[PDB]
Amino acid sequence: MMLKKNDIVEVEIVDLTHEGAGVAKVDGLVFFVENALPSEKILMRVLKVNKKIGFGKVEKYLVQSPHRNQDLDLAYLRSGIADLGHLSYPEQLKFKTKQVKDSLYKIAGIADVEVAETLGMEHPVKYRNKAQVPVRRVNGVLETGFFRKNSHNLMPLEDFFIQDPVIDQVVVALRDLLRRFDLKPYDEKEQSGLIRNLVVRRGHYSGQIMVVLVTTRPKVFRVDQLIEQVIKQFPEIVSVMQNINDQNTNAIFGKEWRTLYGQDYITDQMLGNDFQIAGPAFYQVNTEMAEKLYQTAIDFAELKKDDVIIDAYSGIGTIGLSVAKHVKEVYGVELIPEAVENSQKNASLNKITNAHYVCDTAENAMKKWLKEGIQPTVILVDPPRKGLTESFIKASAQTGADRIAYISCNVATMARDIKLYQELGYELKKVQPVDLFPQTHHVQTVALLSKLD
RNA sequence: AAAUCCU
Ligand SMILES: Nc1ncnc2c1ncn2[C@@H]1O[C@H](CSCC[C@H](N)C(=O)O)[C@@H](O)[C@H]1O
Repeated sequence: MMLKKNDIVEVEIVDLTHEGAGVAKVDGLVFFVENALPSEKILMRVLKVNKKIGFGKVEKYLVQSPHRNQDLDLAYLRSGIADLGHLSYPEQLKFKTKQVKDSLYKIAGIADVEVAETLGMEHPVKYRNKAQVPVRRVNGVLETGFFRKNSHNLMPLEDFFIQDPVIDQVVVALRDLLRRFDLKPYDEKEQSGLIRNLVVRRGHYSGQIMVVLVTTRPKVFRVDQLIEQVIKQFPEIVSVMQNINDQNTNAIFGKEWRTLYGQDYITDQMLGNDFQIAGPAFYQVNTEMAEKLYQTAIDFAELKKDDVIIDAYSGIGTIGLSVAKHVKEVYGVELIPEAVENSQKNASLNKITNAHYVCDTAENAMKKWLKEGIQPTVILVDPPRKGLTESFIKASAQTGADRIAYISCNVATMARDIKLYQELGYELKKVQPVDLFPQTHHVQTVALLSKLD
């Protein structure tokens, strides 16, 4: 047969993609059906027929999965912020464990290495310490909410499910004040309006709140009066920042940062020590599981008093300063000035005078450290989704480091980079996934690579 | 490809 647009066909889902979309096969075409779990009988409406693949919609459910979550509140967030909410939490952990095993095989050619089960939350809800929230006009009303997948169409929402309840109350309180003061929301198509987004970071243990008003222009009309109101409702707001982003882009922040009130940072704890976090600086969104993520990497590293650690992709120096008292030297690198400046202050704040940072790209610092004659025994790395470059992997091999711990939020690039480490004499010993992002497709992973000879 | 969604 020859399928085409708006044809209803009975199919069976036999797999999930890494992003969470159901996979079905009909006449040599791999169809990707949204909101469809494995072993489900459905009438699939064909959306777009392609050369080798296809795309579909569930027109009717004939048989649903035993592992389906019927929660109506999570179903609203499926095409968006909680794209594995419709799968039950035990199976999310099995799914993410499978993704690490499948990716290490398909990319790296590895089938005989320990990938233990994913360490999940006891209560997998209300976890995010940061929350980026766009502001838009919906039916002539200023609304805070979330975009649907593959769009900038704002779905208004108050209860975010996966975010801190206090952050939800702050963004709802900010929404009301933007309505009250009559500040115009940013229209993306028209290129009109002031208030683009709202970023609200809140410490997991401390509870100290930052607010960032992302805007098109520098001038915000009656902002000091608007700031004065949120302090009465939420005294824990130690800082209110302003970011200016005049360009038309999917990216949130522009260049110019300003301090409208109080500090230019919040303070929050991880493990024993305290850490100052700036607005543009990175902070692990799930502090509870990030502590378990670090403690896995720290135990995997098998640290000694005479070890020399490299914490590449430092951020605010959470991993490095957590182990600096238990080792001889700690060397870190971080591209963003605001993050590495926190990192230096965090070392001083916790009486750590052996944490030596540099502001550069990771590959550049490794070339310098290799040239100037540093002798690192352990290499801890925690890059973004894109992962490591070939320069860094080759340079880090030439240092003659005993162990390398790879923390990642994208197994695809991790499996690619591990494949190159195997070519330069580093065997992959252990792997341990940790669920930093419940109710979503994203998988955090730690991986001990140990050297031969 | 840049951060939970944010083509
Ligand atoms: N080429 C590069 N070299 C070094 N750092 C980079 C980089 N590209 C991005 N980064 C930075 O690396 C950081 C990754 S997140 C840092 C994780 C941190 N150690 C923690 O666990 O808290 C970000 O702050 C990002 O700005």
